[PDB]
Amino acid sequence: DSTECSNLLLQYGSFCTQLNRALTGIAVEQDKNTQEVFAQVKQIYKTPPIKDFGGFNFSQILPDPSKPSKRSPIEDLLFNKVTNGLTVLPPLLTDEMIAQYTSALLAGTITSGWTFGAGPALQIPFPMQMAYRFNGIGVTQNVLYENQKLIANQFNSAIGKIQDSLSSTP
Amino acid sequence: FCGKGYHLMSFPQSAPHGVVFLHVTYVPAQEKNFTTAPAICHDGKAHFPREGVFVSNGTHWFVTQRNFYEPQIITTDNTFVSGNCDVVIGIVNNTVYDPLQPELDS
Amino acid sequence: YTMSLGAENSVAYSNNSIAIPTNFTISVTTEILPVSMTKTSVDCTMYICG
Ligand SMILES: *[C@@H]1O[C@H](CO)[C@@H](O[C@@H]2O[C@H](CO)[C@@H](O)[C@H](O)[C@H]2NC(C)=O)[C@H](O)[C@H]1NC(C)=O
Ligand SMILES: *[C@@H]1O[C@H](CO)[C@@H](O[C@@H]2O[C@H](CO)[C@@H](O)[C@H](O)[C@H]2NC(C)=O)[C@H](O)[C@H]1NC(C)=O
Ligand SMILES: *[C@@H]1O[C@H](CO)[C@@H](O[C@@H]2O[C@H](CO)[C@@H](O)[C@H](O)[C@H]2NC(C)=O)[C@H](O)[C@H]1NC(C)=O
Ligand SMILES: *[C@@H]1O[C@H](CO)[C@@H](O[C@@H]2O[C@H](CO)[C@@H](O)[C@H](O)[C@H]2NC(C)=O)[C@H](O)[C@H]1NC(C)=O
Ligand SMILES: *[C@@H]1O[C@H](CO)[C@@H](O[C@@H]2O[C@H](CO)[C@@H](O)[C@H](O)[C@H]2NC(C)=O)[C@H](O)[C@H]1NC(C)=O
Ligand SMILES: *[C@@H]1O[C@H](CO)[C@@H](O)[C@H](O)[C@H]1NC(C)=O
Repeated sequence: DSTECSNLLLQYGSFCTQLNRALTGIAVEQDKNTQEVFAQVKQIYKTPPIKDFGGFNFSQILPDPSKPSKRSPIEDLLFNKVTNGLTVLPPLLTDEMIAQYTSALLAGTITSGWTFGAGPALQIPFPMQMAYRFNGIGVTQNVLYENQKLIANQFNSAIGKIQDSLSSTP
Repeated sequence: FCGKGYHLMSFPQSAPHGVVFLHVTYVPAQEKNFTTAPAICHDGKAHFPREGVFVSNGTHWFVTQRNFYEPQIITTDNTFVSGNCDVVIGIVNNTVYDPLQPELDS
Repeated sequence: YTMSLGAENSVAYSNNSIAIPTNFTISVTTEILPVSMTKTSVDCTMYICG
């Protein structure tokens, strides 16, 4: 609040304008980064009420209806595990809207595979989608269909191990 | 990476201090519902599409390419046999045509 | 107002139904990327002292 200090500071020119402009550029760049990463779909996709995906369990990654934050158990664990003229500007996208974007992406990739990323979301059964992914890596569809229960069990076990590993590693 | 949709090709254009890429991409449109199955059960054998997907318009079963609707008759030439019908969950019963059958029939 | 993230779309998922495209659109999109800047050189002695 010193007037004499500000009068002497005016002798140095537009340094303050440069610093404010650089900080403003960084601040808008952070919002642009969040838009680029999370806002890649213009449709908010939702999962069907019946979670019949041929044995595949997505409860640890889909949003929990019981939680007010509408986050997944994994996302909730992730948020729990992260802890004089200065101002902190809030982010343009809040955490619930970012979670909503991730939920839309999860619903699109579960119910439609890769179709929603290239155009309209085309529904496909999840085992058939997994078979398509198997064909992408050079394994025949029959292998997926014959061992579907084993593949679903392995996927569920791996997702649980991911949650345990995140909860158990500082 | 090269536009929204399935990328076909791209064109470069010079710009002042920059480049403009015209990305020509393929976007699917006018989608239609069909009833689908993982495999076709015929003669105690499970048939799976070589490159397409089994679809049904309500009464008849066909095999089509995944990114464009082009129904074709389910034959031995566009399907492959692996195992019986007891393992695959959701296998349906339909006939599988054989192109060689009229040749020895005549 | 509070922003709307996107138009709502519920995909009609079921265990035995698929959606197959019957047509296509050839879409051309623009992507602008900067390549270079203006090449500037400053005579340090002339700038500071003339
Ligand atoms: C999917 O996985 C979740 C989590 O493993 C299962 O939820 C469990 O259900 C059992 C039995 O109902 C409970 O004893 C556990 O406490 C539940 N776990 C959690 C984290 O809630 C769920 O049953 C699985 N299957 C489906 C169809 O959702
Ligand atoms: C599903 O497609 C098949 C093949 O186009 C349809 O079968 C044809 O139906 C027409 C209408 O009566 C007949 O004139 C053709 O001779 C049929 N073809 C064959 C090979 O049988 C079938 O009707 C379609 N089903 C529905 C519900 O539209
Ligand atoms: C598809 O065809 C198979 C084989 O014809 C059917 O399996 C038969 O089902 C009957 C009644 O359930 C049994 O008595 C036979 O012994 C079964 N045969 C075999 C080889 O398993 C099957 O039920 C048919 N499915 C549909 C939906 O029509
Ligand atoms: C495929 O079938 C589904 C279910 O019959 C259609 O989804 C319905 O679309 C209408 C019109 O928008 C909605 O009012 C219903 O609520 C939808 N139902 C469900 C369960 O989502 C879908 O539109 C059909 N697709 C095509 C291309 O005809
Ligand atoms: C596929 O979509 C194209 C549009 O790109 C359709 O072409 C149009 O057809 C209508 C009706 O015949 C004409 O009035 C338009 O002028 C056509 N547009 C162009 C750009 O040619 C085409 O008919 C559609 N095909 C199917 C099978 O639905
Ligand atoms: C789909 O689920 C129904 C029960 O709602 C079941 O009767 C049917 O066999 C299932 N089909 C497949 C292909 O899993």
